[PDB]
Amino acid sequence: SDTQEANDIVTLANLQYNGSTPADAFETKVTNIIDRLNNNGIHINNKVACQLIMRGLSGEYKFLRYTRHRHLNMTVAELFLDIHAIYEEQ
Amino acid sequence: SDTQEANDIVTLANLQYNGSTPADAFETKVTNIIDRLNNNGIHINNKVACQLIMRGLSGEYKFLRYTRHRHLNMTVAELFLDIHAIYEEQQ
Repeated sequence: SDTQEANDIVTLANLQYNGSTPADAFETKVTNIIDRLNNNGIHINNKVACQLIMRGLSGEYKFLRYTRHRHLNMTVAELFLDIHAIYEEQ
Repeated sequence: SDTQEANDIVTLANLQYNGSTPADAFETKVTNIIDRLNNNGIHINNKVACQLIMRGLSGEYKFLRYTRHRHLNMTVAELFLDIHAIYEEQQ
């Protein structure tokens, strides 16, 4: 709609995942936001994307934010493989 | 700073102004965020910028979000002139 970008930016900047939602849904939710913002000329590269996903990653997913440092050049895909790996083990 | 963009995006997406802070400070705060994001290759145009400023605009400033509709092509500068106008009169 007229208000889509500002709604994606606010969703992205206030993400909260602890493993209640399926990882499948949480992934395509975040991936779609990054495509929509990118096609609207708001470029959120893998670094800043991953920073925002890992913020408000909580519960048994918290620890991904501490390793994340040794993980520079980490893609969103790579970060979700981890979120998936953790989810399947619950 | 390695973490600047994600910090500006989170600040911008959670703005709250009711007229406690001087408009001067609230303006340069928001303007700086949009420059810093733009110099980091993240362009927030006037439309999306104004939408995010007007969200969490509250108190005697709320009403700017209801008019804002008839105000298409509205710049951030234009929106702050209003915030300033209201602030000088609260004082």
